[PDB]
Amino acid sequence: TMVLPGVSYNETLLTQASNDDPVTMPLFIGYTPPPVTVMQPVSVGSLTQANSLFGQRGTLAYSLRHFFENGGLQCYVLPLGPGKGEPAARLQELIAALQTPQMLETLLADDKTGLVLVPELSELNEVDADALWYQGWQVLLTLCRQAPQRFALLELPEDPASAVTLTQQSFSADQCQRGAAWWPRLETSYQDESSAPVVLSPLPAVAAAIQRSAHDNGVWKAPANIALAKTRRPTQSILTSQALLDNQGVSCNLIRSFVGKGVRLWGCRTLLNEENTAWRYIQIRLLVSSVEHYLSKLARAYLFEPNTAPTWMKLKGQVWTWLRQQWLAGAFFGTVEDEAFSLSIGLDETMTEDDIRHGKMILQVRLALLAPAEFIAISLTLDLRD
Amino acid sequence: MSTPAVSHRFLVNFLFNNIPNPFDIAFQRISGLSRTLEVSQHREGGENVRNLWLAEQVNHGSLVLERGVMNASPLTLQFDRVLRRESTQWANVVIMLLNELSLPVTTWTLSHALPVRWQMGDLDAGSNQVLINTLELRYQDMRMLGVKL
Amino acid sequence: MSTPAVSHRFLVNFLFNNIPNPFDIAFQRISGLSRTLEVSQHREGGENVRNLWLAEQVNHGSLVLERGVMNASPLTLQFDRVLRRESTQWANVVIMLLNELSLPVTTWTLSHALPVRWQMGDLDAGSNQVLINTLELRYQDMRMLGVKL
Amino acid sequence: MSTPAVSHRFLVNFLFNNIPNPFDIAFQRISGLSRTLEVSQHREGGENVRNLWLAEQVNHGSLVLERGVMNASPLTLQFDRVLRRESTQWANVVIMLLNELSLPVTTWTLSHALPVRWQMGDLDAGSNQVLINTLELRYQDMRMLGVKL
Amino acid sequence: VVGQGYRIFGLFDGPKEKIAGTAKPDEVMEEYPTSPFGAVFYPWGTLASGAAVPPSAIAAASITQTDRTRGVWKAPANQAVNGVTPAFAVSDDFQGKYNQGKALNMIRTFSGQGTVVWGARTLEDSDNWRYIPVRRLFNAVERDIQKSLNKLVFEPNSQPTWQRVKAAVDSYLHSLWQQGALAGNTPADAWFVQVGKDLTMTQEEINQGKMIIKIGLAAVRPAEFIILQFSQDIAQ
Repeated sequence: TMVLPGVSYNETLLTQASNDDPVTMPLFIGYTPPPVTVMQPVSVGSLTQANSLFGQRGTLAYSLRHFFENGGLQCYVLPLGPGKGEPAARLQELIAALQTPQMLETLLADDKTGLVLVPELSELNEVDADALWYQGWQVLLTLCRQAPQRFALLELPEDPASAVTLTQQSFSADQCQRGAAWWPRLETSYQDESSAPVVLSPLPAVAAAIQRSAHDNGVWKAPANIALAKTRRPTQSILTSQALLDNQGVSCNLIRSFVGKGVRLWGCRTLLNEENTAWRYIQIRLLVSSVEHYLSKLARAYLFEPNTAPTWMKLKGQVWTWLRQQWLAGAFFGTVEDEAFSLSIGLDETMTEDDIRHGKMILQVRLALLAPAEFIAISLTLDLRD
Repeated sequence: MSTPAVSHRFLVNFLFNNIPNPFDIAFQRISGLSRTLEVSQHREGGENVRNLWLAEQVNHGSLVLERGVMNASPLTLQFDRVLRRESTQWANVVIMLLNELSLPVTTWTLSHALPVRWQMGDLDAGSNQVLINTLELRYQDMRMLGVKL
Repeated sequence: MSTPAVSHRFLVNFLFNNIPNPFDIAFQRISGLSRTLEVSQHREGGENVRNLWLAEQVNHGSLVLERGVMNASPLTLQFDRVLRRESTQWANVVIMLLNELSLPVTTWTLSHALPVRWQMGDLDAGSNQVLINTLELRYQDMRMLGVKL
Repeated sequence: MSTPAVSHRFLVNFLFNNIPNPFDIAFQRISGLSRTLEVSQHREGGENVRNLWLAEQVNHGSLVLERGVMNASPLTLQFDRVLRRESTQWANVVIMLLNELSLPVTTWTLSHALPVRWQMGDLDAGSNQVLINTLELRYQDMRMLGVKL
Repeated sequence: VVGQGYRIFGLFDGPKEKIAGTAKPDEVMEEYPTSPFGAVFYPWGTLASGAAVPPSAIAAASITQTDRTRGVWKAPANQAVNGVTPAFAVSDDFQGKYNQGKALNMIRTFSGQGTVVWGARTLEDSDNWRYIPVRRLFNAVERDIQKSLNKLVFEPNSQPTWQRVKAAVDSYLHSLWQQGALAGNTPADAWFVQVGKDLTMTQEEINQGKMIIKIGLAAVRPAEFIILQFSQDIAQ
């Protein structure tokens, strides 16, 4: 009478809680779509939550739809405000907002994400464009250098000799180490409210391929050889623009399409164009920072302990156990343990008595990592035999 | 030659994933860690005088621990959860001997130890003894360290 | 550190459903409560160096009790009914140690204990001993309480 | 509290159907009467933490008796007939303890006891001992009486 | 009461408002005394019933759980307090400005160890009286010794009484050494007690009723910084 218990119908979202994986968590830093707080990062769960917060049409809204339809697990969005309009002015207030010291108080006091991404620098293609591109990268490459474990996801402009002049620009070695560019911008299958297709940056498709091939295969594998789901084609192929093959700038990653298989990510190699330093190869930078994230989790468990020799060996025994299990899981190179990793805490091994009295506890880890199979050098031998 | 190691000073460190702090618990009677390789004998046709032993599979022993009935530690509260089947969490155990000063001379470093047995001591009216309870763990791997191997 | 618990003071409370009053009976020699988890070892194909223990089923021990031949209590009259198969009633047993003052420091709290065995002591002409009879119960669950776990 | 019962005074009464008079025979070493109920453990599908004990069948022990080689009583003449298979008669046995005065404080009262085993002591040239022979009976039921149960 | 000498330890509060970052650690930390008997603890609480917990109460509830399970000589920091939440997210670039000098002593939450207090330094940055453990250790030593020596007051000021004082302190400090409170691998490196007639007090000072005992003892300093030095090389 008072109540009628029965079967209803509604489209509310139940949601899911905590996907962890802080190292491969993307962070989208576009402008708010036209009641989230103007600065705090917002946990976006499924694609239903991305529409219930941010609508369906925009620039950040299509990048979230292209994130979860490429196999993304969870994303965070850092809003910035209801931007102006006249998009040559939104896109120099975007860079000016990212240079504020209030960006550092939100990225350093975050500890939930690990892939910095601004997908709205793709709008610079419409639009000095070169000046805006270089202080678009270099602002992102310093927010990650400063932060303990963040990786930038960058992109090149479509026009060659504007993407050539960006790679032939000065970036310090410390900064290159942590950030990557994928060149060909993606033509999606989303309508633009008319017959014409929506062209998005490749980077929401990349950040979904990074954290699903780190969830499925492990973060040590590679982010490449991944079929991009809901893309028609990359807007430009490498057979029509032989620029960017000039070996005089930062390493770039190519997104291509094949015949028997679709649009593939076809590279994993950081902005370091150095042949011997193993801080190229994205999965090397993301594996060793996934070991930073856990070994510093059990290090600060033994933090406000005495500096006596028992607590040094309580810490080696826990780190040696964990590193041996990851070697037997396939994460490190080496057919014996002596060439896979090493630990060396001690009083006259790493520390000294002056280091102990200042309250330090210094532990050394050496690692041996795996190399990709980027080139297959087939040979044929006849072997006559009568 | 350097002096051999005596067997009456030892620390044990536990690290569970339920419990946020690593805790250190004093025991009375750590039993002893074995490690067998499990060979098998093959007999060949024409050979009657030598033997042939073929290596198969490394078998690890069990960590049997003894301590008195004292106040509730984070490890007897953890065996209570596992033996009530409320969790199946296991821990990384570090056992180490100590020399005259404080220094760890050998370290045994067990991995994924699972609490499997609780055993209470006897209640006897004329006894004059501390109530000792016996704890027992099965681990997956074992890795001995230190300078006195 | 706080002093460990000795093992010569203990109360036992029984609660049957035949009997309307809960009764408390003094024993000599409560044996000891075990609790095993019964793992099993699996051998994988390519893995020869680590072990793999899989949890199955918690096994509880048995409550063996000893007291002298004294006047007929409500518990020896109850084992007489169960072992004559006139009832199959079982009880909730509470066992607890006592400290110096009176206070229960640990409590063991058995559930659905069933009397299964009576065992009489020896009659010997030169013996100089009290006739002790041995009682034994099988319970379903066990739940330890107290501050000294 | 009343004093417990000691175990060095006991009478045994036998009643066969061959023999017209009930006879009372002094023994040295009555062994002890057990009575087990023989439960069995069942394992249920979804239940991993409790046990399940199911009552089946009461098992009685055996009456083992010891006395010296003395003059031929009506009971050693009766084991001689049963172990020569001339009769298969069995008796109702009454065993009872005695207190300080004369009074029976506990009584055990076996039914249909059958003589099944004779066992002679050792003959040794340097021995200094009485030749003890061991007698053993299997009974059907058992029923304990008395005030000290 | 510190100038009167009562062996206490104060637990103060940080600002209830958000400290900016362009604020300076000198102008923010000027309300607070420069005595080694205090700590400040900035980030306020946001208790699950909506109420606000003062951050001195978060710090005092991690002292109770530490003084049982580890003792007064162990740091009150990494023990987790339940039912509370820090009001603001604090970075470790922010705590580096506020660590040396007057020691703000952050209250930070981590995945796993929920809302620990993160820091154990007092309001002066000296070699002796940094580190809340080694001040609160000596507060417990100096109060348990005077509770033992107040039962020897108004005894005759003579050489048999001085021997009973220094053996009541050696018996207290030997038990304190063998449970990990004192730094030393021998009793001669962990404490000393000293009393005499040409050692610690003069005959003109005996006649005033005075009994000077001097006691030195070494405490265990905690670890505060952990450096993970990493090397790798691909396929080697």
